[PDB]
Amino acid sequence: IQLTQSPLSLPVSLGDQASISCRSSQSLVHSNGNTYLHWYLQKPGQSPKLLIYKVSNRFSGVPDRFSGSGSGTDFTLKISSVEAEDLGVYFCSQSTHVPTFGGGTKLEIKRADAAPTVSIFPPSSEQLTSGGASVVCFLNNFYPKDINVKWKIDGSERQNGVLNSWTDQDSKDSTYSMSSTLTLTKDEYERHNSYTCEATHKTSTSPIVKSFNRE
Amino acid sequence: IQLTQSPLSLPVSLGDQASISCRSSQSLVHSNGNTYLHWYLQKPGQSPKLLIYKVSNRFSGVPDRFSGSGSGTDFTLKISSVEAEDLGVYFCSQSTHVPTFGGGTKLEIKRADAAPTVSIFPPSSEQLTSGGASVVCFLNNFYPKDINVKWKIDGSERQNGVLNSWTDQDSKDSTYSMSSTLTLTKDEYERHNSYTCEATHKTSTSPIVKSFNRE
Amino acid sequence: QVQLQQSGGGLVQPGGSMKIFCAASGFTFSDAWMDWVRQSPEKGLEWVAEIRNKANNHETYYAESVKGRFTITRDDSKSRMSLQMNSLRAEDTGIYYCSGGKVRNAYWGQGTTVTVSSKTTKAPSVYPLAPVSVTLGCLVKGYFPEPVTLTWNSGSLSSGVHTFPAVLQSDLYTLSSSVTVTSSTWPSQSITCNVAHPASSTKVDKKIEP
Amino acid sequence: QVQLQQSGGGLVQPGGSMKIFCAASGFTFSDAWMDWVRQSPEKGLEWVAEIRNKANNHETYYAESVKGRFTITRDDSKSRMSLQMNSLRAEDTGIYYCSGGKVRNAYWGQGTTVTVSSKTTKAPSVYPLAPVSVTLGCLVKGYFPEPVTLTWNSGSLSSGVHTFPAVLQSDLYTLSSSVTVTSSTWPSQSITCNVAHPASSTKVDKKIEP
Ligand SMILES: CC(=O)N[C@@H]1[C@@H](O)[C@@H](O)[C@@H](CO)O[C@@H]1O
Ligand SMILES: CC(=O)N[C@@H]1[C@@H](O)[C@@H](O)[C@@H](CO)O[C@@H]1O
Ligand SMILES: [Mg+2]
Ligand SMILES: [Mg+2]
Ligand SMILES: [Mg+2]
Ligand SMILES: [Mg+2]
Ligand SMILES: [Mg+2]
Ligand SMILES: [Zn+2]
Ligand SMILES: [Zn+2]
Ligand SMILES: [Zn+2]
Ligand SMILES: [Zn+2]
Ligand SMILES: [Zn+2]
Repeated sequence: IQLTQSPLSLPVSLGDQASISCRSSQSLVHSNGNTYLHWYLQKPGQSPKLLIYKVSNRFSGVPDRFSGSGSGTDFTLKISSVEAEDLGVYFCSQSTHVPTFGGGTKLEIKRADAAPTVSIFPPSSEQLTSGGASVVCFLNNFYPKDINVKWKIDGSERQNGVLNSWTDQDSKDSTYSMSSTLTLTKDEYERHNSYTCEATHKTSTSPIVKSFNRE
Repeated sequence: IQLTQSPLSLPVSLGDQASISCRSSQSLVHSNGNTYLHWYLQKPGQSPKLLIYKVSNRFSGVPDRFSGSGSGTDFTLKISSVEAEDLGVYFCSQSTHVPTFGGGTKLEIKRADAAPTVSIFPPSSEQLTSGGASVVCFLNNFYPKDINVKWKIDGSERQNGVLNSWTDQDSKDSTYSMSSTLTLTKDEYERHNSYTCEATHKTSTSPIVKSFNRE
Repeated sequence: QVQLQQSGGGLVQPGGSMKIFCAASGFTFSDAWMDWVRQSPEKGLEWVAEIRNKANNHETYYAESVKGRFTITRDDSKSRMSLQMNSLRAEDTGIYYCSGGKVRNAYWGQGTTVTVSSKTTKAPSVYPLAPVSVTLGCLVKGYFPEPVTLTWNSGSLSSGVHTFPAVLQSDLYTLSSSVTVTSSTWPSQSITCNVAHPASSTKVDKKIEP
Repeated sequence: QVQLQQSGGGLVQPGGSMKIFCAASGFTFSDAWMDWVRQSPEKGLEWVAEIRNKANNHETYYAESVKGRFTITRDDSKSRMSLQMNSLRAEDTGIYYCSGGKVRNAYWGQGTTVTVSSKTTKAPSVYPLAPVSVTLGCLVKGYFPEPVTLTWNSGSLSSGVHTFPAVLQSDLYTLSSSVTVTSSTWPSQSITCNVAHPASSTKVDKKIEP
């Protein structure tokens, strides 16, 4: 049996209510009358944590803000008065038959818009003294999570050899961070001298530019 | 110095390989160059028998199916083509410092799966004539090892006064046997007439039941 | 306090074997229904195996994908259970979680990483990132497999820190961390990047020099 | 053929004393590093004491928990060693093995049981278990201390026998055994249970009558 979750993502303002749905391909009603449906929350960097079992039974420790409902093949998790710590991926699961999970629903917290603090770093002497070259760019504490990063070498865009990494939403301030690493051969790196990390974000009308020149 | 042995239980099929670890809280290497780590096997009903000494040296009479390896604080016993005669509890030990032992690993031979043969026995004339009453139930040659025995007197369950005992795994057929003894006072025994031994085992959706009627 | 701590994970070659364990405390183990659940980019959360109550004869059930290859085990008196894996495949790779309780799946451990590889284990190169208030960095490049632990000033420096999830490319991982302090703080006070990579027994300190 | 036979164990009251012995043959005793090792459900196997080579002048060492209470001694001319135990505690209870060889711990005896008590030694009651192909039983009830020896037709009948380990309840052991034969065997051929309990000096034979 498959369980389908919607929506894939869910933006919500603090204090507001949120609603998730998870659908089974078969009825979850066991022959013994009970419906074995679970809701979990997986906060960033942590394992899943049981919220609700048997459809609407709130597990020990779970705030009454979380409530389960539904029957047959249709179930819903409601969160009223969303706190920032609520963010993460929500999962439903059925153990009426052989255990299966939903694909999860990521809850995102709405906030006021924040420009990224951008910082660029040339390869370290240590790395260079090993025949390698990595240019690194941090784009920290921004919102919304949509951001476009370009690497420009001598004005010309480079997409090969880029490694991007995002942090999950930080419940502390509800922002996002990002790291972009441009890796080149030592010889290629020394063939140019202008290096640029370029971010396009809602918070700025023009590209947010951070550059350095070699020598 | 502690010798941490993993795992506690090791189910392996005939012919397959089994691997056992024991780990020391300190290096087992002695300042003289030698590492004094032993492996033992304790078959059911017998004393520990040395398999390997000094990390990898087989003792006389030990087949080279058994091999030891490792160094410093990390050591491994390997058994290829596991034979049923291999079943039992394996121990490591070190005598580099004050001698200590691992907590052992029980090698269990995998096999098909068998339902128990159940036999119930009324109190003997001899016991009754002395004022005592014991009802006995044998569950023989079953696999796997977990099993539930419920005693019913006149349809009602009776859990106080029950004595249970399991044999070790039998290397002849790789099964387990169990004895359950319900002890009542004689008067209490003669106040009822239906006595039931109820065996719930993996091998059947319903219990194997055995009973007798006084009179 | 309820605690589920996994252990024994790591790197294995395809066709290889591995044993992982779960140590339980803070609840009556024998009463608890236990599970192994694994997580991966593909497949997401997928149930692996279960071992039931003693009341329920420690009955075991396996996902069909691991049936015959994985053996689940438990010792109630030791409050311990294990997953002993054989003939491991690339898709067995994932984060393995120990889960259990009187209520099924009530508790979950931190998880242990199971990675079936062929790739060889490599120590990371640790590069200091000095700036061109002030933001410093640490680049951790070319290690296999996961995980590494990165810290700043042995943990003493935690606020203003952003550490990013490792990313794999050509059999190698790279990791980065940034820390933002005030100009009055550095280079006046030394700031040093600490990285451990158990798989290859590496611990590296890199001081951020102007 | 190397042989090690322990003896002299048994039941003693807490605070009591006891001496156990090991007799050896099949090897040059004076060349042998000898040990005493005990085993119990709790603690498992613990090294107790050692006594070294003649070459090492019979130097002796003790586990810290028995230091001062136990004395290990040997006589090479008699291929014999002994362990004198004073002020025994409940946790001194277990199976004591004699062990030794040119190679340390190469050989192990059958062990001898040391049980420190308070509980009173008690003769068992032996009851024949006749059936309601065919399975017969023998119940050995209310004895102390261990062990008893149970045999069928004096050990003639070994195939199809299941002897279950004594279980202790309220200072008293019960032991049982079953034997399964073919219908054409019994009751035509007699089958009898033989039980010995040295501690109380009882030898009894119970014939299973239809
Ligand atoms: C209602 C219930 O307990 N169902 C269980 C299911 O959870 C799972 O344990 C399966 C074996 O994997 O057996 C049952 O079908
Ligand atoms: C290598 C060696 O001889 N080690 C012995 C150890 O075996 C044990 O005899 C102990 C005294 O109990 O002394 C030494 O540490
Ligand atoms: Mg309320
Ligand atoms: Mg409320
Ligand atoms: Mg200690
Ligand atoms: Mg048998
Ligand atoms: Mg449940
Ligand atoms: Zn260098
Ligand atoms: Zn210690
Ligand atoms: Zn009654
Ligand atoms: Zn079990
Ligand atoms: Zn040795």
